Amino acid sequence: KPKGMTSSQWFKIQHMQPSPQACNSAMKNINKHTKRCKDLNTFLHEPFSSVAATCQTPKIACKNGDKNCHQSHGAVSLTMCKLTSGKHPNCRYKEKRQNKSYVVACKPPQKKDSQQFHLVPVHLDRVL
Ligand SMILES: Nc1ncnc2c1ncn2[C@@H]1O[C@H](COP(=O)(O)O)[C@@H](O)[C@H]1O
Repeated sequence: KPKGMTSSQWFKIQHMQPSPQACNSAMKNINKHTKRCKDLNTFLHEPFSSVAATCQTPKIACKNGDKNCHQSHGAVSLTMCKLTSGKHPNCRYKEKRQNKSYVVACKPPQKKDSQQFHLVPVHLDRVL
């Protein structure tokens, strides 16, 4: 993740998009912090409080075996942004808008986090 960023702010910047936006504009806020074009990225069309609430679901196993994953109560509007062409930072994307559930790994916020929910998302483990 970018150096100096809190885990949940990187999560916010990569997966929080309540107001849907075109992939090719939105992906620039991600790739300005990366060295190569991100190949696949999912934007969740929900505010941060409702993903924070997902962290209050029962603990489930993440893909990597951790036990801090949480599934959403239901499906939400979301956009997948798959890379198709370009050399970084001129990344070009094709979009796919679906309605699906998701799974997030959560932990307590850090001291610098502006929204102190008792558990915040820090990675998107799945799109079911
Ligand atoms: N099950 C999945 N299906 C599709 N994309 C996924 C899945 N799990 C993770 N990703 C992608 O991996 C990234 C996870 O971000 P992070 O949790 O910050 O490492 C997201 O940008 C998603 O696009």
